[PDB]
Amino acid sequence: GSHMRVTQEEIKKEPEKPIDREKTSPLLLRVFTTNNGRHHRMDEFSRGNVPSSELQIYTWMDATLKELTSLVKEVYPEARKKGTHFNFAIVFTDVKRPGYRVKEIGSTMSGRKGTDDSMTLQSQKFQIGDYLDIAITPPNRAPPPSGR
Repeated sequence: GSHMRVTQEEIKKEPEKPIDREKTSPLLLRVFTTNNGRHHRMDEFSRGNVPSSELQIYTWMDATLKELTSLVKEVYPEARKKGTHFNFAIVFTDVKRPGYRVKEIGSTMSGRKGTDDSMTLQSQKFQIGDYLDIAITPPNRAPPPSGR
C-alpha cells in the first residue's frame, strides 16, 4: 500500500544554500548597543532589563558589516551621529553557557568605510537567533577620529 510501512527514511540532505545579498530575506535579530563602545560584559546590558539594551534589526545573515551599520544606527539614534565607532561582537546573556565566547569580529563607522565593512556576517558565524553585541562609541569621546 502506502500508509502502512516498515522502513522509514527520508533523504533531504541539501548543501549550503547561499543567500542573495540583494534578494535576501530580512530576519529579526537581537543586538546589544552601548553608548561607550565597551565590550565589558553582559552585566552592562541583560536581555529584558531595559529597552536601551537589546534592539531589533531585520537584517540578513549574508549582510555586509555596512548593512549592519545602518540597521543598528537606524534603531539607535546614538549611532546616527557622524564618526560613531561601533564594534560588532558575539556575546550571550546570563545563561547555561561558560562566558568566554564573547568576542568582536569587526567594527564599522557612521559614514566611514572600514576594512570589516566589506565583510559579511555569515563569516562571523552570525545566524538566526545569534547574539550580537555592538559597541557604539560617540565622536565626543573617540580619541582616534579627527578632533584633537
